[PDB]
Amino acid sequence: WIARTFYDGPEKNYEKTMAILQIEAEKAELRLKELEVRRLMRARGDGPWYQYPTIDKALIDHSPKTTPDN
Amino acid sequence: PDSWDKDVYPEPPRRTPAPAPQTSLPNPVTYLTKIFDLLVDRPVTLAREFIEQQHAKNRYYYYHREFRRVPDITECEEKDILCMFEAEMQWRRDYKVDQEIVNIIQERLKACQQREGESYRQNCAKELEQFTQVSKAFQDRYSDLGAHYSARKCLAKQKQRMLAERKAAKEAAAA
Ligand SMILES: CCCCCCCCCCCCCCCCC[C@@H](O)O[C@H](CO[C@H](O)CCCCCCCCCCCCCCC)COP(=O)(O)OCC[N+](C)(C)C
Repeated sequence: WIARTFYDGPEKNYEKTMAILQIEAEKAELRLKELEVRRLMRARGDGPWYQYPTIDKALIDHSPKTTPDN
Repeated sequence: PDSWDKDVYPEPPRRTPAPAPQTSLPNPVTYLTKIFDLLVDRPVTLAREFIEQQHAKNRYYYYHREFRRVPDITECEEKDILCMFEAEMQWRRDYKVDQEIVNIIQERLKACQQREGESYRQNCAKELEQFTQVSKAFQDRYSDLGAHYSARKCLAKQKQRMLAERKAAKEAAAA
C-alpha cells in the first residue's frame, strides 16, 4: 500500500538519472570546448571574438593634395 | 519445510535414538512434555488453523523482479556516461548478490558447527572448505576498493592481478 500510494517504480528514477547524466556530461564537454575556443580566438584573433578596432579606411581622402607626391 | 529450498540449505537426515527405559520409574520429562503439549501446542495449533483459513480466503501473489543483462564497464567508451551508468548499476547489483552468497555459505558453516556438537572439527571440513573457497574469491574481487568503490576500480584491480599472473606464468615458462 505504501509503495502504491507514495512512491513509483525503479524505471522512473533510473531513466531520469540517465537523462540528468546525459545533460550534465554535454554541459561539461561544452564548457571544455568553449574554453579551448576562447584560447584559440584570443591567440590568433581570426574569430568573431576579441576583435579590436582598427582605423576605418573610409576616413582617408583620395584626392589630389596640392603636391603630386602626396 | 517447503518455505525454503533444501538444496541451498542442506541438513543431515536427523537420526534420533529410541527411548530405552531400563527402569520402571516414571521420568518426569515425558509427563511434563505431554502436559505441555496439551496446554500449549493445541491452542496454538488451533489459532494457526484459524489464521490460515482466513489467509486462504484472501489469496494474492507477489513476484521476484527479473533484471536484464547489460554491457559491463569493459564494453564502455572512456567518456560515455550512459553505458557507464548501466554498467555501474549492474556491478553494484552483482556485488550485493555476491555478499548474499557469502552470507549463505556462512550460515551453512554456523549450522554445521552447532549441529555436529563435540565432533564439529572433523564433521565440518566440507563447510570450512566451501567457505574458504568462497572467501578467497570474494576477497580477490572486492578486498581493497575502500569507500568510493566502483566498477572501474574493480576492473583496474583485476587487470593488475592478471598482469601479475601473466608475468608469473611467463617467468615459470622461461625458467
Ligand atoms: C497501519 C497503516 C498506516 C501506516 C502508517 C502510514 C502513515 C504515513 C504518515 C507518514 C507519511 C510520510 C510522507 C508520505 C508522503 C510523501 C509526500 C508525497 O509523496 O505524498 C503525497 C501524499 O501525501 C498526502 O497527500 C499528505 C500526507 C500528510 C500526512 C499528515 C498526517 C498528519 C495529519 C494530522 C492532522 C490531524 C488533524 C488536526 C488536529 C488538530 C503523494 O505523493 P505523490 O507526489 O503522488 O508521489 C508520486 C508517486 N505516486 C504518484 C505513485 C504517488
